[PDB]
Amino acid sequence: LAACLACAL
Amino acid sequence: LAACLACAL
Amino acid sequence: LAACLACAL
Amino acid sequence: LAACLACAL
Repeated sequence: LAACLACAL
Repeated sequence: LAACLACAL
Repeated sequence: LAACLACAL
Repeated sequence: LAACLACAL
């Protein structure tokens, strides 16, 4: 989940 | 954007 | 290890 | 890059 937030932004 | 980040975490 | 490879690329 | 992935695995 943390990585995907990161990815998004 | 900024606020979205703050929120998520 | 597997995840390290994934990430790098 | 494609070859080094291949190598790795």
